[PDB]
Amino acid sequence: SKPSKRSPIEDLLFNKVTLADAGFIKQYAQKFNGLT
Amino acid sequence: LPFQQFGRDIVDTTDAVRDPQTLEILDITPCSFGGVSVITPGTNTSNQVAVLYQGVNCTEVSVAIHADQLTPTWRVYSTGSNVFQTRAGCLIGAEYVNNS
Ligand SMILES: *[C@@H]1O[C@H](CO)[C@@H](O[C@@H]2O[C@H](CO)[C@@H](O)[C@H](O)[C@H]2NC(C)=O)[C@H](O)[C@H]1NC(C)=O
Ligand SMILES: *[C@@H]1O[C@H](CO)[C@@H](O)[C@H](O)[C@H]1NC(C)=O
Repeated sequence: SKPSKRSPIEDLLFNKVTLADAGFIKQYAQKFNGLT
Repeated sequence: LPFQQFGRDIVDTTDAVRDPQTLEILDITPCSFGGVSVITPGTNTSNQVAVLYQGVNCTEVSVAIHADQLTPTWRVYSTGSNVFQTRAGCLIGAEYVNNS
């Protein structure tokens, strides 16, 4: 019933880990200065 | 504030300026860039290749192509079906199919 078909524990594990690159959210600053 | 003239990120890169005459605050977005990768079946089979423009939208690539802004001087012919948007980047020169 949940999009991505993760288990409750997998959903927990993904929600606990936080990604916070000092970039910009694109669909594809995130590219920095020649760094992709 | 009336005193600040431009701004910087947490990594001390510039991301905004104040226009010196209108005092409007403008954001500076880097111009699109990325790597280019070439998919080749091998020259002992075919000379057809596909080009992946990594990290960019196919719309941005098509606009840069039309405006003669894209840095490489070669062009890959677009058939409409040859242009497919992936998460990795824009893949030009390969027909996407549903069959896995
Ligand atoms: C000097 O700077 C001032 C503002 O810092 C300019 O004044 C504005 O100019 C725009 C031009 O489109 C007008 O629409 C605004 O109404 C002006 N502001 C005011 C308060 O009148 C001024 O034009 C600049 N000098 C020159 C020669 O351009
Ligand atoms: C590319 O940009 C268009 C709007 O210009 C947007 O609708 C589209 O979703 C973007 N690409 C991706 C992969 O999101």
